[PDB]
Amino acid sequence: ELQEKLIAVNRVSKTVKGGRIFSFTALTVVGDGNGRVGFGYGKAREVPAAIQKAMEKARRNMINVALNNGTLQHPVKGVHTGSRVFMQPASEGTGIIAGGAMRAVLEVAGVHNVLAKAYGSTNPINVVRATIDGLENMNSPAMVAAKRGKSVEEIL
RNA sequence: AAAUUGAAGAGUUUGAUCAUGGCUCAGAUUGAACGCUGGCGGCAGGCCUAACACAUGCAAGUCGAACGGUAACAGGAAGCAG
Ligand SMILES: [Mg+2]
Repeated sequence: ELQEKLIAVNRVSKTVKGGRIFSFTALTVVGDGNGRVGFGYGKAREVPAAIQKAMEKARRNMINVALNNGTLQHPVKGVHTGSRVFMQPASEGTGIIAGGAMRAVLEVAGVHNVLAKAYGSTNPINVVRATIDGLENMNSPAMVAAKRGKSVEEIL
């Protein structure tokens, strides 16, 4: 029912004639726990405002994910520029074995049993982007059946 | 019947950013040592260095059913003296 959680809040600076201008960026992630997950990156002069902006962004532009019984559909890799991510379905009771950002994104998405690792850069925004991309691309057996022109029973 | 149920990151370069890239940390372990402290038990372990030098005691004897035998001991026998 739209569970949301803020991964990282980071202070960034701009320089002007006067001096430095600080502002805050908030990376949040929302999801319905049934497949839908979406991340948002808001910027404002103060943290709460930034978070609100991020939340609105995340709530819009969500994406559907094919989940098989609260777990992944197959082992999937994902990249986004520096962040290359691996995530593998695991037996019921394994829990989310996943990094920071990754854990958040998976949890809001609704995966209950995963084995993840973040290779490459572990920059939260890029890592979240990578995970969402991987989750999105991951197809289900009904999808493969549709593509190949067979029944799901012939493929298994 | 069961005996692979298995994979987490963080700090640190920049006014800020992403990347590269090192350093550091979170875990487990030990024939450990040192500091402070210290009640009991169970089960293990205990010269990693000088294969350096070694006082002293012990760590390989046994068989008389292989053999001459009796140093003893322990006993009887024969000779005896009270
Ligand atoms: Mg030695």
